[PDB]
Amino acid sequence: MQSITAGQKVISKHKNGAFYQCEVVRLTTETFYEVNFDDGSFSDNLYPEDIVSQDCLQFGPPAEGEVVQVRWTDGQVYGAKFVASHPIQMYQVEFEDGSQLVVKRDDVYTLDEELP
Repeated sequence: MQSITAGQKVISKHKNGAFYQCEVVRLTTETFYEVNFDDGSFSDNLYPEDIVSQDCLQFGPPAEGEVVQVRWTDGQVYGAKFVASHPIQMYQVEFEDGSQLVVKRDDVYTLDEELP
């Protein structure tokens, strides 16, 4: 719904798992890449740096369908095919203790709204 802007106090979950008031420090776009691995499983939220067959931070995404190699969550490298680049607007928030998270719009609540 309603837009959240930088400098707004909002309520979001801290890394400890509870909601606290925090402040939006900045709005950022995070670019996620989506790939089909060679076993046919699909990932929708690789980061550009996880493509280890090409330097996508420098040269941008692979071509759609291009064969790539990916460094995965288990630290190993696997073969894949590039599907798409998916930029998402996100919100960098900071809590009173100084910790920060980058979170999605649905994870941020305004002061007036009920929390689950």
